[PDB]
Amino acid sequence: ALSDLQVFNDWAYKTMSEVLDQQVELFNGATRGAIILRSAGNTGDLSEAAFWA
Amino acid sequence: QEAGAVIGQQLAGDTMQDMLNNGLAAGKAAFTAGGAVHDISAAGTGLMTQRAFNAAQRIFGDRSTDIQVWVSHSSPLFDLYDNALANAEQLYVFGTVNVRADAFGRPIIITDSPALVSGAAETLRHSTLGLTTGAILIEQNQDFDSTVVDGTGKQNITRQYQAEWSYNLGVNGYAYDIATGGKAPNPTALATAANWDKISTSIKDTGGVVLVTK
Amino acid sequence: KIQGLVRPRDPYSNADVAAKDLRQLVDNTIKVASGTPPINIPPSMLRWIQKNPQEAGAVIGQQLAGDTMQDMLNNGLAAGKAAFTAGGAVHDISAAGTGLMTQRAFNAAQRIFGDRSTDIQVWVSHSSPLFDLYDNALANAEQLYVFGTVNVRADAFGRP
Amino acid sequence: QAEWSYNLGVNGYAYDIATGGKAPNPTALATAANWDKISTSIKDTGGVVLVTK
Repeated sequence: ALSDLQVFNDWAYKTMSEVLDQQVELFNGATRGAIILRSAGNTGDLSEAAFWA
Repeated sequence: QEAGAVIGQQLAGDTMQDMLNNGLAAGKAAFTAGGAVHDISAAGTGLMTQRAFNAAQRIFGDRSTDIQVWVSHSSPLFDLYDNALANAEQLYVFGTVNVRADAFGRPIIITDSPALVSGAAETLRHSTLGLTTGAILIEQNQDFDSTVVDGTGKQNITRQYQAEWSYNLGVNGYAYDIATGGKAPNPTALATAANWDKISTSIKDTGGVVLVTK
Repeated sequence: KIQGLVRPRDPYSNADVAAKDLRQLVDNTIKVASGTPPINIPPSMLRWIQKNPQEAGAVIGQQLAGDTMQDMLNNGLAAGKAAFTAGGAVHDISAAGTGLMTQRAFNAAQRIFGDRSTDIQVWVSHSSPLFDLYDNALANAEQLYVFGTVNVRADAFGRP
Repeated sequence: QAEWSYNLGVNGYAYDIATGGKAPNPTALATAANWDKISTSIKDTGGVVLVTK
């Protein structure tokens, strides 16, 4: 019966890309400004800033 | 080329993650070096009736309203949730259990950051850091470089995708110590203490207070 | 998900960096076949008692509908239980405690899902555990349950 | 005589048909080693069992 017949099952290539699981959306409003992400950066391995005491 | 898209979407996720983790680790170290560190590990898992939050709020004496958030890991939250489940102090009810407040109008940020957990089992500790406006500064340098090299000579060509960039990070009221750190610090140097010099004359001027709990 | 996609790349250095591969996981859905033992439905017995032989079929379908639904659900629940255990999504409190605690157990399940604890949507369970939690509500050592609030079906974390 | 069939799938878990069998019995559906953890993160997989005596 079914033994005589041939099954090909079923398969697919959804290729869903597993991504990061940890919540990392904590920037600007998310942290109420506590942790902020600035697209712009600065030159030099260091960025000093002299302010009055 | 299909691999490029998944590489891109994962990259974006991992880049935002890496930046956040490094920021959290550097902030923790800066507060610890600046003396804005409070340890409740001895007093159980801490967050006891959120008195640990109050005890850490004590650090900002005159203006504790500057800190208006509480970044932490998931485990501390469920420890506090378990505390809310058993109101030994009769301060909670069946409804008032799943709360993200420190009883001082500050939301408790929850994130599985490896920069917020240190050690395993008993040595495992949880750092809940409370932050003011503009406490943690992250500035991407936007110096992203991307070249895929197609390795040949083998039976099958195998591309070698490589991507490199940089981002500037800083802590309000704190300054990185290059002598203890380096020109290009790794996450470790950013997380280790003695790598942050306290500049602000008073602690309340600096933004952020870390609360270490079991 | 490629682990360690972001390395602490730093200048003032050119140390060798190991390579990574792109893997593709595969999902799966097994097929379950079910049948019915030959139901002897002779018309003679129905006729003897002055009954429509068709009644035998009517009662067959009536019970079959409920039984088929039960089979699919019970099979689904058993498959889910084993799947979670195999995946490690399992917390034992039988050894560490007794019956069902006052929503203290669901908190441990939140630990399992950590950051994504909110993902959990329901608490499919047996009748006994509920009566155990009902007893816990009726024996609230911690004072957070009143006479009118002890018939709740919530897990104190907004989950039925 | 009545006959029917249906597919069974759990989120983040692949049935080990090799151990479960082409037509797994309800005892194989609950049998261990018949389910394979897929989603690298347990948080990605849907569902968690809480054994309570």
